[PDB]
Amino acid sequence: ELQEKLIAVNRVSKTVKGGRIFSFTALTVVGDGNGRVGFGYGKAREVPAAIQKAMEKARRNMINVALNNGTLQHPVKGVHTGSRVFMQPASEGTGIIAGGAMRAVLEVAGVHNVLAKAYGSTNPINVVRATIDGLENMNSPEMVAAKRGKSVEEILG
Amino acid sequence: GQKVHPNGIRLGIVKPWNSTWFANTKEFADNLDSDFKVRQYLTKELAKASVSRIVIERPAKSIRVTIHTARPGIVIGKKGEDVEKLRKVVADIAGVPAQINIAEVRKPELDAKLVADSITSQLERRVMFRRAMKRAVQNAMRLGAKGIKVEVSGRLGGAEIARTEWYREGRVPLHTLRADIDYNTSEAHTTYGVIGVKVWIFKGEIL
Amino acid sequence: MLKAGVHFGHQTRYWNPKMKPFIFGARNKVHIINLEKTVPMFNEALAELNKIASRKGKILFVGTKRAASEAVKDAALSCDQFFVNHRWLGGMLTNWKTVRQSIKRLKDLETQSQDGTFDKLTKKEALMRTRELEKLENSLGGIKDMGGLPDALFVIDADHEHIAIKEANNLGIPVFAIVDTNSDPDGVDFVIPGNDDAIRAVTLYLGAVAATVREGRS
RNA sequence: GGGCGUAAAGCGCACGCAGGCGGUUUGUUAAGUCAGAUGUGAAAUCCCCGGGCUCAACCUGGGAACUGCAUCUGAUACUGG
RNA sequence: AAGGCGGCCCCCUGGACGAAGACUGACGCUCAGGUGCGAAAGCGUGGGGAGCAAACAGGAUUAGAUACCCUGGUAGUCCACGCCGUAAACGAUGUCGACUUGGAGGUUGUGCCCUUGAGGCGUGGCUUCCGGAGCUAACGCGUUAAGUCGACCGCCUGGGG
RNA sequence: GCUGCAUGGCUGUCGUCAGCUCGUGUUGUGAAAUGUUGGGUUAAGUCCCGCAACGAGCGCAACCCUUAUCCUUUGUUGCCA
RNA sequence: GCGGCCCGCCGUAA
Repeated sequence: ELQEKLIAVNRVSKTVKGGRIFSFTALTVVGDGNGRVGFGYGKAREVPAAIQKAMEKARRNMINVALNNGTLQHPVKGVHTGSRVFMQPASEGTGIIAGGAMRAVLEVAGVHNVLAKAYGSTNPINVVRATIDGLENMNSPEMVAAKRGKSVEEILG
Repeated sequence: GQKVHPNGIRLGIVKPWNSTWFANTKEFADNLDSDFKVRQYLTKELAKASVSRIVIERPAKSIRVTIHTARPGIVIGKKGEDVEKLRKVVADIAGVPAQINIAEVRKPELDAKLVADSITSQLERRVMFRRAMKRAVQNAMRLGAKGIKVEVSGRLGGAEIARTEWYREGRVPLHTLRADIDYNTSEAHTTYGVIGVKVWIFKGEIL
Repeated sequence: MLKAGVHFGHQTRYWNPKMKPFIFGARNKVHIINLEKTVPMFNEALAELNKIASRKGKILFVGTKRAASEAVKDAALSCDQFFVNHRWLGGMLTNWKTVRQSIKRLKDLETQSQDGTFDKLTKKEALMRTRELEKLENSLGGIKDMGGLPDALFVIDADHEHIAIKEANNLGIPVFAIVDTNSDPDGVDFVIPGNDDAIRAVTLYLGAVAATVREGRS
């Protein structure tokens, strides 16, 4: 049932007394298509080994987010070492217009309408943190109403 | 050139010879030549069969040949007509009368010679080598063995230097004389030169 | 309770500032623990352990400090529980799959041990096998016959055994450590303030827990 | 809607005029600010609701927009006198 | 304030801090252009000259040695009165104000208690070293912030040229 | 006949030197680290103790040949108390 | 505790 995506693969070296030895890294994302998503990162000497090793690593690491009809009501931003990510709700009919790994993350998450945009550096590994960046730090109406000791209908009004 | 031949170093301890007979100086050369001729002819003829090992023994006025195989039906035919033709040809090659025997290979995934030329045959049909190596290793580990190592070397499609790869899991001790190591090689001719294949199988340590 | 059968913190210069709510007035150069807020949550933790043992939770005991060693090994193996006595290995929980092989080797060797020299009289091999059995039993004696992944852990010293606490937090298992003035409440823990190196204190600690667990089965 | 310890970037250090920014009540003023109203802000172009050329480019009807300026009336929480 | 300031004594003179009490009543912060103060070297006029020492002269070393090493040695280093206005002038961190978990010291005041003793409780100023959350590309900073904020000023826009 | 710089196979050397890696688990955004480091020993990553590591593989050692001491069997073409 | 000893043509593994 779980849907998986592959983001990027690259070759990585290391120097020893006899020369250089090479290895590969894989970055994958996994989501349920409803609001739960995770990511994993693996290393190996051969590409399929790293590909498979990232998968279950992503599977064990999962979080849940609360969306609303395919998005939420928060223009939210998230930051990491060198990435700034901006996402905001889209009305309807639009898609997942977004540059790189943000596309895959928002697709596996379950979102169908968003207006994302990325600033700063754009290496895949840091920008994938867009999940942890702002997705789970989003607030739904009922939770805000409960936390503020109020009712939802007058929270909206 | 660093490794001693695994089969040669164990011929006196835990391994038998392939040719067993006694002779003097006057007949050594021609005995060896006749054995070479018959072995080469049999290997050529039974290429479509699954031949593993040929053992030649010389009774006083005769020659005895035993063939190990995994598909004895094809070698032995509907009736014994094909073995009769082979016996006639062998008795032609070596003047003394000949008698033929057939052996049976129970587990073809062992006995590295068969694995090696199977991999070469796969390579001739233009298949990715990694799949073949992994397939053979998994089969051998599944049928029960404490170790196996395979390797391929040569022009693997690219023009750059012949690259070498090898996979191994389990135990393959080469410095222990007590070990039962079965080793054989093969080669495959393609459109880009020849490719070498070597296989080690660890059947089990012998006291 | 009322016997005040527990000592108090070490010193006012070796103390974690996170323990300000639990601290009492310090007089003799050393910190004093407020006992007025140690009974209720202690009883709550006892009730929690009781309901877990009624659910055959397979509680686990730790606390290697050369003082609680014999005490925890006596409290365990008494009702129905297991214990760790020496050299908590890094990865008993996060890497349990590998420790299963060590348990299996121990089982094989203890089966062979009862008739050890009969199989072979080469004394060197028998000697080294017995030596390795001794080396292996201390680190796995209390855990050999347990199913795997217990449902609760009781810890004597919090900061001294932080590796076990981190493993439990990673796995997601409730823990019941005892926190002193030089430790800090970090994991999801039923906190029991009080001294942890006083023999009377630790004995009072384990007696109630052992009695509660042995009652929980019935 | 960016930066200045080491990537480019804090004057060698002070005093100080013009400028920029003001701790707290009370009372007045309505300058800033806010709400209405009126006069203007050409037509054409853009947008919306329509119509006619076999449809479309094309032409046309009505409406919003023209973020502004001035004048009058009112409000007094926050800046200013 | 910065550059910086060390034998002892006298004369003239500036700033900081603490205790208690009284007084005036927002009199404040920052500051383009302007003004002042700035190590060493260097310049002008007049003195002084022990040691040290650019330039310079010999002796070595070296393939060569206009250097490092050795023997000498002038300007200069010192004083008075004027110029010059630059330094890795560096905490490579601009000036004010407010808020935010802790330990171990140094130095200088003051209150109380037996003031017994090198005692015990506090309470101000200025300075070293570890380290939490947080921040940071990382190194690290961490109540004397590179943390959370406000006011004003000065600077940056690929490397050479 | 040309191409060992298109290859297989087979050799030399560092060097009979004692090292070289992997699975799982943790630490770091990452290249990676940890284990393999630390105390004592050995010809030796040979071993004990300690330690967020827990175990494995190729290596080391041992199994092979020959030489040094005795005991059974056999006694020619070999030996003579 | 201090005597001396300089250089290495142009491009070029995936």
